[PDB]
Amino acid sequence: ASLETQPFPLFQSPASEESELESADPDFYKIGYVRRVRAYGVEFKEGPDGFGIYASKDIEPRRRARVIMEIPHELMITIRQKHPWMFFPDIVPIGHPIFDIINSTDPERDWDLRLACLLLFSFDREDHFWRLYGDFLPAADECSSLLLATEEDLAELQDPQLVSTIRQQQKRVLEFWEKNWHSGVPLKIKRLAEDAERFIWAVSIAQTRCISMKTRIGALVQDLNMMIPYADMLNHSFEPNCFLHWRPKDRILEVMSNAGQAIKKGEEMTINYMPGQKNNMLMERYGFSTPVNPWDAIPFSGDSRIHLNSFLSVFNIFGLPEEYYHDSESFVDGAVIAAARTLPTWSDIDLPPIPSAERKAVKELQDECRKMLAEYPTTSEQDQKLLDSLSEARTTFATAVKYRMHRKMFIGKIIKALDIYQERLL
Amino acid sequence: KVMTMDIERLLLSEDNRFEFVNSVAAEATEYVEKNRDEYGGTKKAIFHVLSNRVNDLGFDRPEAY
Amino acid sequence: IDRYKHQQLRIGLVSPQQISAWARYQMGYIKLTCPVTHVWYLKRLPSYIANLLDKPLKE
Amino acid sequence: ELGAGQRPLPETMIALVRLSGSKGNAQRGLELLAAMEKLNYDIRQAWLILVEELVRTNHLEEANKVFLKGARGGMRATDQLYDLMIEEDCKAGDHSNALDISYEMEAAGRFATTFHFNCLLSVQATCGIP
Ligand SMILES: C[S@@+](CC[C@H](N)C(=O)[O-])C[C@H]1O[C@@H](n2cnc3c(N)ncnc32)[C@H](O)[C@@H]1O
Repeated sequence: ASLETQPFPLFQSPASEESELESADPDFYKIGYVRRVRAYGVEFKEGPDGFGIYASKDIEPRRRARVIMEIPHELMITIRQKHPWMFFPDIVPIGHPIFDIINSTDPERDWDLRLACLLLFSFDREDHFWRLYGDFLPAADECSSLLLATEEDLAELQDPQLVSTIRQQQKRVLEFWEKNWHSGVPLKIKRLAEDAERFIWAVSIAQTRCISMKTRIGALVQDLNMMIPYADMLNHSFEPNCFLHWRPKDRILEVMSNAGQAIKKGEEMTINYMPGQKNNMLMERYGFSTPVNPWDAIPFSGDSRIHLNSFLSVFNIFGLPEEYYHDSESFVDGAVIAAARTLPTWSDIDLPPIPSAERKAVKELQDECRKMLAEYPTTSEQDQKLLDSLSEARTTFATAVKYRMHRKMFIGKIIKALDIYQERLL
Repeated sequence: KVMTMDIERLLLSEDNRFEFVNSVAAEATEYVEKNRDEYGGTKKAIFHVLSNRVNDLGFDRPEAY
Repeated sequence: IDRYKHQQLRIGLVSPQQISAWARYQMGYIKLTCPVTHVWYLKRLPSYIANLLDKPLKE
Repeated sequence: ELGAGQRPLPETMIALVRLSGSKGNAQRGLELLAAMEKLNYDIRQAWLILVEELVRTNHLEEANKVFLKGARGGMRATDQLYDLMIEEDCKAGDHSNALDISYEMEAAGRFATTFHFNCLLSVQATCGIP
């Protein structure tokens, strides 16, 4: 099947308007399998939240990490992270205007614009794999990245600093398009993005799908920002069961299931896109948020403080602050780990917590959290209602609602955590 | 028959052929130290190491194929 | 990082003390009645003993 | 509390291990750290504390014993603890342990920097065999 055009992801799943994980169109895997992609024990599934990787079999634990996917380098797109721009699939002919445009980007501010230029050129380069793959990228109406939002959404975002950063991103992108897609460019550039919408879409995809790694291309150890057509279908998790790895002999990106972890049929195969970034950073770049984000922060200014070590032990949290994890030993999750990283806290070599003054601090910080919730016009479950029923699934608007809801739900978990901490301190 | 493709796969996996073969020799001698079953007939410790490692790669090969 | 395997060989002339210390299984020695020059150092040119003493080899 | 009670909360074990490492008593340290296995608690932080307190208590020889037996057990020390322990060993001239710890550090994926090799060389220069 090394030909054909227009394979597509059946839009039966994005029909949630009246009110879940059907298989992706078999051609979506076939176009890879014909090109030496291999998926081992995993299946592409198509929810209304788009694609995901799910284990199609129970996978036994293994001593080394076990391969679950292999993607060959020929199907990837790459830009060098550092100034001397080179392309290792080398799609772009020498002296093509694309190189002049891509050079006119800031070396470190505009890597997304560079990747967007490559993505568009790879839609124009016939019989490049992304000529076929672009149909499976989310269109401009279904991409979650807030670069496609407008003030109608950002008013619902209710986060003026993040609204300002999104506005700056959009301004930067549109200014770059206006500067470099003016009427004087060759047709072999004007046809890449004849309107601003095509470019802002391409940038939003480049942002939401950019992996970055240190890699070895033969002898050259180098830093790449790259797009991998089946590792970018992995969904985020801060407790990932998989990680990406590079083989340089045959230039394969493996997706590896973690060593010593068993996984179950129908489990989502996920990766840790960027470790240690607050939810507002995931909204800034990727365009999503998660309530269990274990690095989120709260603008506390209280002199009330809680005994950190007792907060850990009451929730059986273990490890150093960079390491905090929870074990089998049940509401404790990434949001409680975020709480331990975020609450105004004190610690001492062995000194025990004052059982009274810690309850006083609990009450004070709980009323602080309550006034923080009171700074929003609505509760969490009102946004839950506004998501269990919704007018038109406007993806940017629903993403802003998910953001706000997640934050409130978080602060709620903070309240519940302090309550259960006091009760369980007995 | 097929086992050498697994060898090549593992040779392709490891970043140094000599370091890979050193690690196989180490694994075999620690196997024959941590277990003292004779394990020396129709199946051999080297093939066992290769089998277990390709099973870590996820591939359905039995012990000594 | 390197396992720093260090080993070295030394060749050297042996003292008469070591000759007495000799006493693939065993070694022995002869008590020479007179000193005797090592042919590798007198004869085999350039004469090393002559190079020390600054005497012509004929001497 | 064990004989007529219930499993201790982690700070109990951590505090008693710290009292060991700050007093000496390193055998009691290892005995209790091994007893922590039966609680399924995270041994990493307790072992780090035991090593750090032993180093601070100048109990360097048994600190080296507990550290090497932990590293051979596959635990990774915090980077500050590798750097401090290597430096203090090399100040003590204990290259016999400094080099071994450096191999375990490399095996833990903390690549030895110019600081660590400077520390090793500071002792190697003493041997008279250049
Ligand atoms: C690397 S891209 C994957 C593309 C996505 N599978 C699609 O259907 O286009 C990550 C995207 O998946 C979604 N996503 C990421 N992390 C998620 C999470 N933790 N939960 C739900 N959706 C998530 C967001 O829409 C985000 O833009």
